[PDB]
Amino acid sequence: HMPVRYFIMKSSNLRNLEISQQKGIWSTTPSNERKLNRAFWESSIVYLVFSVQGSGHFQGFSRMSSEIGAGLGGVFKVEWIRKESLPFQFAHHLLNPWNDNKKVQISRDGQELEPLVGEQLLQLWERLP
Repeated sequence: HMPVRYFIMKSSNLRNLEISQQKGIWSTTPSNERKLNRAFWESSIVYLVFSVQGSGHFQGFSRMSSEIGAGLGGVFKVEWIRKESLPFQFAHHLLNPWNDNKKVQISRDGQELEPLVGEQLLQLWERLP
């Protein structure tokens, strides 16, 4: 099995993203829930890169740290690694071959990143003050 897997998480608003960064939880659509549960069980690390739609930024990335279970439906534990915002221009050069070689910023919720492209994306956060 792949040791590390990378997924794009897309949020509709900044408010819920910042609550996630404080509380260490998230939830996604039921379309993604079984894909993510199996990546959690099969891989050593599941990385989740977050972006609010229409924000022009990635608002950080986390590790998936529990399975997915109204009433906080589908909530699961996340461990935030970097919370700083990364502008899209810094990642313009990264295309995802698993999504027709479109830019990683162009992504529906739950899109998986090819692992070598994912790691280049996470390393971009070392370029931030």
